[PDB]
Amino acid sequence: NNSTGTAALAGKFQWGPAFQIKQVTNEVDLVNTFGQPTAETADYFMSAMNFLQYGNDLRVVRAVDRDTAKNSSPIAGNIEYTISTPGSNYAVGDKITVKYVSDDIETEGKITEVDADGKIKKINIPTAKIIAKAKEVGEYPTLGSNWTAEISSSSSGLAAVITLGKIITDSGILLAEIENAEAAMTAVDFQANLKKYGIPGVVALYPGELGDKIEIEIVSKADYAKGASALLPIYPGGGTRASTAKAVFGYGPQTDSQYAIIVRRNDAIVQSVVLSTKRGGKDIYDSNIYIDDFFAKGGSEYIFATAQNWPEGFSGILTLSGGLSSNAEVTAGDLMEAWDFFADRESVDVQLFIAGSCAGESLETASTVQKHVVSIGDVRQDCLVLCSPPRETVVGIPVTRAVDNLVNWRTAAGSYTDNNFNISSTYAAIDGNYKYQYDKYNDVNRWVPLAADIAGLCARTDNVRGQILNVIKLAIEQAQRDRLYQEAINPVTGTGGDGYVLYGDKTATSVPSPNVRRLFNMLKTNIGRSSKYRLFELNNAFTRSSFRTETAQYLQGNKALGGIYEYRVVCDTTNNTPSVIDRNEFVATFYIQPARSINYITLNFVATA
Repeated sequence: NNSTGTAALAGKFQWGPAFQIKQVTNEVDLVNTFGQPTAETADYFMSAMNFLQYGNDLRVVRAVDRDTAKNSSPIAGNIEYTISTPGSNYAVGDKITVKYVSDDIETEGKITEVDADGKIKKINIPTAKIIAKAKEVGEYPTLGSNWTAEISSSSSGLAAVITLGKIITDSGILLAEIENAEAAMTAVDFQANLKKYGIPGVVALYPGELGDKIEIEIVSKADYAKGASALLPIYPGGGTRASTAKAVFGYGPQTDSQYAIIVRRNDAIVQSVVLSTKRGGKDIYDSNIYIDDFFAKGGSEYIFATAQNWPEGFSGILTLSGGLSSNAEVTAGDLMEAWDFFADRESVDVQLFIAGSCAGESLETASTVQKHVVSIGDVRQDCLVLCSPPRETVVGIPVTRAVDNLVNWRTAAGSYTDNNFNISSTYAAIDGNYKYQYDKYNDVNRWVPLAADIAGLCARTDNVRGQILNVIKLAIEQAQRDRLYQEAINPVTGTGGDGYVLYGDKTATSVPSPNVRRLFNMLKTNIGRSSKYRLFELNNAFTRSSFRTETAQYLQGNKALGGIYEYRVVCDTTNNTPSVIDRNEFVATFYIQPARSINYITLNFVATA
């Protein structure tokens, strides 16, 4: 696609998917998905955004702390409680009252499940009023001490003891990959509370406080006819609110195990569907509308649910809260776990690597992450890991100190002996100051890693250096320049106004000094893909031809278009075995010369056992 400028980016975002290679094409399409730049997200949003300016496709992976990220959920408003002593002879809508020091706060609680003897099995206390009072007096969500719960005075029956804990702030669920999808939705601990507080397993799809804005409305085939009158209750807050189901749906809930779901964010009816808790069941189109499956297959952009422990005939308003994406503390490693999603050509065809995106992070991590990212392109050698310097080193100080710093860092030397970037890959392109952009979102001028940009600037020019788009200032703008070149660092210089790329790129190594790389990288990548063909047929002398003819046609095309010159089909093609009667499997070895360079480079790719 000009050689398939597929970028690759991993970093912290305001919105999941977490640890998923979700692809992104638009700006307004990444905002939709990982959206606004927080002061902890900025350099990654930008990283993407100001790349999609030269960008076709970008593959991203959100780094979440797996230990403390949270998807908003319906659990996360309720209130700890343990039926210390089941009464006897109680019944079901016997009301419960929560007092603050012999003073009534909430009086709409109510026993909700007894057995044959009236033994209290389950209750439901609304927390709207109490968390209020509690916030109001420093006892949030601690609670416990002066907080007490008594029964109606009285229900038919006696003997009971309900004991109040704290306001649950742990949503109790985190969705990352889909291999684990509903397996987290079906964890004893999670599924436990879905029973305890008598609600369905419906959670926000992506870790993040942004999920708190979602509000599911559920109506069953039961309260659907009364769809207008039916006064849906609101969990866990409390109070009720006239249903809307029949006033939004034509095709109503069919079987008794089908439910109307209406998802809202900001009063907006973001999604409207009807699903069933019984496997097999379909709509009038034989579309499997069994909950677990529906969502199991990109069914919904917003939420995720599970038929498990879904209360029968449940109808009500679910209030998602406790949602919590924490970039707060995403450890450096938590980033490397993410990046790893790209470290195998078997799996993801990604041409470029946006890495400087960590420029801002803890100096340490600034270095050690990138350093590692290089060690992914290295071991795979189908890419370009392009990388940029740490803000510390380049933005604040004047150029005098500036360069000293950069060179120390590229070796060890002075201050950055420890957090050095002292590596040397022909795939390593480092990145040479740091850009000063404007942030249309927060509406502020901001420093961002320049690497993110040049990478898109590659998806462009040739296959995968011409002024950059939205810069408004660069950290720096002859001896040093020559020094930076040779160092194989990409500089930006400003002359007479307007800054331009000094040199074409790469942190090159043992190869001739020579754009030339992209030609070769592209050819090698394309040649290997043709390997699928090998499985198709057997290997013979003829197979030498055919494969040879196919690749040759590709190579010749490159020459005709221009890009490769002096390509001799005769002795620039493949024969794995030595020229002899004997032969072996074919490896594609080619000697190709980029148009502007009087040198032929030998590349060998092998398809063999």
